[PDB]
Amino acid sequence: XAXVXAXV
Amino acid sequence: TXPGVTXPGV
DNA sequence: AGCCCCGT
DNA sequence: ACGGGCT
Ligand SMILES: *C(=O)c1cnc2ccccc2n1
Ligand SMILES: *C(=O)c1cnc2ccccc2n1
Repeated sequence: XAXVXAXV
Repeated sequence: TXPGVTXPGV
């Protein structure tokens, strides 16, 4: 859920 | 980090 | 080389 | 079920 490096 | 020393994160 | 970490 | 960006 977070997007800091992937954003799922 | 930074830039420099992007982000984190972005 | 890195206050490098995060939830819906 | 998920790996990313510039000084
Ligand atoms: C998003 O909120 C979120 C939280 N935990 C995860 C674990 C593994 C893959 C993706 C995830 N996304
Ligand atoms: C993004 O690809 C990414 C990878 N590893 C992490 C570890 C801890 C927090 C956030 C992260 N983000």
